Amino acid sequence: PIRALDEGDIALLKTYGQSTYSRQIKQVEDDIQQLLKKINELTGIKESDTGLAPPALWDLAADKQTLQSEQPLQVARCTKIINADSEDPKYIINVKQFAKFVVDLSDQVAPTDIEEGMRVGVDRNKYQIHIPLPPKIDPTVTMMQVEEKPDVTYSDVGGCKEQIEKLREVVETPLLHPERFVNLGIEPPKGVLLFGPPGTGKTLCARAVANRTDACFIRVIGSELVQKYVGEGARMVRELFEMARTKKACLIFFDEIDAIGGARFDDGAGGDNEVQRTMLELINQLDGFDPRGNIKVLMATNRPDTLDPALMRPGRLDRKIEFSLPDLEGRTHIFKIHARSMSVERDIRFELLARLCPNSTGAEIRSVCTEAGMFAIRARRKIATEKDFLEAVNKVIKSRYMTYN
Amino acid sequence: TKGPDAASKLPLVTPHTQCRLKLLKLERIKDYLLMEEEFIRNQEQMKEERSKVDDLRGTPMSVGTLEEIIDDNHAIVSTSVGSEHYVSILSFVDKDLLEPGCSVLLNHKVHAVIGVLMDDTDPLVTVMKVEKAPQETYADIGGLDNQIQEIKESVELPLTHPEYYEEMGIKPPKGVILYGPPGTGKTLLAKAVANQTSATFLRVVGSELIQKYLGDGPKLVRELFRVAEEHAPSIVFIDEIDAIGTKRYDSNSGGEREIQRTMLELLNQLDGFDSRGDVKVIMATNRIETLDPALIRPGRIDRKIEFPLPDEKTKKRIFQIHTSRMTLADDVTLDDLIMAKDDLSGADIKAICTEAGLMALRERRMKVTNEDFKKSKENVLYKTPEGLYL
Amino acid sequence: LNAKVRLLREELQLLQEQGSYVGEVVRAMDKKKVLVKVHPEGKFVVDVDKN
Amino acid sequence: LQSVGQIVGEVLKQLTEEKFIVKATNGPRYVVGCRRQLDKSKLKPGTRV
Amino acid sequence: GDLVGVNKDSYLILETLPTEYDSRVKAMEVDERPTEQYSDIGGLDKQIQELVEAIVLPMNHKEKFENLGIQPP
Ligand SMILES: Nc1ncnc2c1ncn2[C@@H]1O[C@H](COP(=O)(O)OP(=O)(O)OP(=O)(O)O)[C@@H](O)[C@H]1O
Ligand SMILES: Nc1ncnc2c1ncn2[C@@H]1O[C@H](COP(=O)(O)OP(=O)(O)OP(=O)(O)O)[C@@H](O)[C@H]1O
Ligand SMILES: [Mg+2]
Ligand SMILES: [Mg+2]
Repeated sequence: PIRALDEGDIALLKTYGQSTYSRQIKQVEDDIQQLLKKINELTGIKESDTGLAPPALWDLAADKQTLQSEQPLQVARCTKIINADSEDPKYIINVKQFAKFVVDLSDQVAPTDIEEGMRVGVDRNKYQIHIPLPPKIDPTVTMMQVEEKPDVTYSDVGGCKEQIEKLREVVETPLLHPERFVNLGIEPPKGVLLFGPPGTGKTLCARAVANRTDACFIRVIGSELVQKYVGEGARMVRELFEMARTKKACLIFFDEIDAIGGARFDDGAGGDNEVQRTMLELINQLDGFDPRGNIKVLMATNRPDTLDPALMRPGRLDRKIEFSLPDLEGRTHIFKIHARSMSVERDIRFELLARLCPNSTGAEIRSVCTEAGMFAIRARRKIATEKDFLEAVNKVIKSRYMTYN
Repeated sequence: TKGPDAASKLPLVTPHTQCRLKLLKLERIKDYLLMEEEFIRNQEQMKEERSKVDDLRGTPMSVGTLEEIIDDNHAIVSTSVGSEHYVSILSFVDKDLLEPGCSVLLNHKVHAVIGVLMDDTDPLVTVMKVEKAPQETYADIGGLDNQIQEIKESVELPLTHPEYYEEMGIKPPKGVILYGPPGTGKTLLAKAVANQTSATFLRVVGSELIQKYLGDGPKLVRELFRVAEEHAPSIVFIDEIDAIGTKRYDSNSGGEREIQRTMLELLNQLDGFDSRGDVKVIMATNRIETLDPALIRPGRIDRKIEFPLPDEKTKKRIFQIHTSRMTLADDVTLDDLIMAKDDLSGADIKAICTEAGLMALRERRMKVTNEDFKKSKENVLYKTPEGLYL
Repeated sequence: LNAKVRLLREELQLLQEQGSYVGEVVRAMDKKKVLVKVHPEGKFVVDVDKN
Repeated sequence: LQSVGQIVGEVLKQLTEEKFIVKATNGPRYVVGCRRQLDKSKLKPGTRV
Repeated sequence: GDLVGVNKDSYLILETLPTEYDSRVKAMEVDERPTEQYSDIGGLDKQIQELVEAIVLPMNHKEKFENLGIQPP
């Protein structure tokens, strides 16, 4: 009992209930769309900045720099000088990803400054050496290091006194005052694992460490250590620890190390043994058949129960520190720190607010202060009041206890 | 500091009805477009050293990863096949702009540094930009006044009036999570933000940052936030984030560990060691309870916005909005559908309107009616024992 | 017969002409230039022809 | 000094008497002819050539 | 299995090469011998004694092992 629209039904519904302007509107909209397409087509495509310098800094005749000094020397690592056979050196080279070769020098004005593994330059057709090069630096690991100190001090970390003291001891006192440790005959811990509920001042304490320390600080991107090409992650961690050893006093800061390696149980993880392998290399570097030098490690993690026991062992992570939820004094101090810069009344009870926010983290308290300011803004008021802070607490901490009176 | 990318969008013709005023407005848009087209045509119709410099530049220029720049005219580059060469740098290159890892350009044959190509953004992350702007303004969102206010305070006020916050030393929220049942405006309130924002909008779906190989998901997340930080202000909208971000349990498989690694990379980008620019994140979720606390943390997600099923007045707003463009008859009182205390999302209400229109068309009538709306309500909605309480 | 012979000769020429690579266009940067990645080796910026 | 080495490969498919599919180790797959005196039936799928 | 230099084009075995060791394999050896003690490991006297036997004794007193018919694992 439901007819189907015929030719006439459709030819009348498109022509009977109809505005006398509908056709013109439709045509004009289609024209606008087509014109937009055509305009985008004509002016489309910008000029992708290619890196050209401003004119008058260039130097033509560089076609001669391209025809002379032409040799686009490949880089090779002399892995064996074949004993030099006294005369007739007959060096060996290890052009990576390409081949091994037996070659000689060519116009090498210092045939003695060749060594083994010196990263020589080698021509394309005849593989004679032309010029040595300095050792590889691995730009990824090179930029892993922190250069600009973050603007966080040991005064914006409120509610963490014992943890700050332990971290300061382990990470700074062996660096700035070795006299006490050598006097007492105690080798201070070399390795700290900061663990606690998400958001308690772990990375904030790491930032404060980075700001205070006068020593190499290496923030390790947990994603940069995982790659394709099995063995690449292990190679990167090896080179990272090599550079750390090169530096006089180094402070590595593996953040969210739960990414790089938990338990080693593979079972169905046959495809995830590469991460376990790089974690094993990290373990070896942290403590193995070799002194580690003046390298101190920081390791931040919310969940230090998925981690490998071989990594959590107190020969690699020696001073495990827990960032617990701050007590009432800590919460009051965090409120004071975070509301120092806020435009607030002069009689707000931050002790009361710390009481109102139990089992709350420093990030939670920061959010409370921000929402108090936001409530003040949402009323055209310049000074956030105790009422606004209480509203912010109610909105952030919680979002009936009539049995607990 | 390349600058906002924005999203070009034409004006909006206020009268939705088919009348001469709408025709005049559309004709004005069209005539301006025609003048622009003819102006471009006339520019190109009325229109040496750099040409020869480009001729000297290689014809099929290759792209290689610079590594350990040396001297002032010689650097080591990579061929993107693992091999690396001790190449020279022509004077054409900028210099003082090459950095290790930068995807420099190399002459095809002689292999000399001749360009820098500082636009090596991956296609996977260039596609996820917003160049159009969906035509879903805030006037298409019935109700949700509090949710709209929250998101405006988070991603609009900090760009339109950046004096309120500096006037009290407060940093506005950098992260919002829109959580709620299946269909309540969670995606409309990102579409409206994209429509009304001057910032670079970046659509993403949590099921898209996951990649096949090892270490590629984290790399994609890092690249996404790198581009989102180069373009500023920018908003990154991760729809259905519970694709990646679910609770971080102790994995036994390898793919699960890689997915959690991607999630940790996202966490570090949201709130990590170093810093975060003016990139604001909006995640969307159906089931928030299953998300990891470290992700829902109120340093990465300052605001959490629930989108509950609409109440009566909001439902009336939805019906008004979705029947506005409909030739509603005078026999229809959109109150019987409102009052029924049944779970009705805005999506359900729109489906009800569409099905009522289809019922009218089936009955051969172009004007909907109350019986049509009743039938549509009955036939659209698909989905405690009696007397157990009371 | 002339048409048949010419067809065969032209087929011979066009088939003994060298092949061609296939690449994916990353971005049509600049006019007359196109950044294209050719599998499996690296990506070049090709100078597109006038056709 | 004038003895250019060969390339080791494996037979795969045994096409017509004069055609053999051979995969070169660490290399592509060709269709190749067989030397006249080499004699046949000693090149079965998997045979090294 | 032997390292021989070979002509690039004809691939003809030219003069042979004695031996090749990677830089990492050369570094893969103790330069500065560690030295603390045996007494510096407590508790596992049984394990240390067993390892000392099964490693050192075959190395130094090798002859007596085959004299008595012992296989030094
Ligand atoms: N004890 C504290 N004192 C002051 N501010 C704090 C404290 N704890 C947290 N905060 C605030 O919280 C944020 C710091 O969070 P942080 O990066 O330390 O978290 P986290 O514990 O490393 O968390 P996760 O690793 O789970 O992301 C900043 O807003 C900081 O102001
Ligand atoms: N408050 C609302 N006002 C207007 N339309 C609404 C509203 N809520 C939902 N809709 C309608 O719902 C449909 C799409 O809903 P939307 O994309 O916002 O849902 P969602 O919350 O993202 O859902 P999901 O969890 O399934 O992705 C559109 O028809 C939109 O008009
Ligand atoms: Mg952290
Ligand atoms: Mg959605």
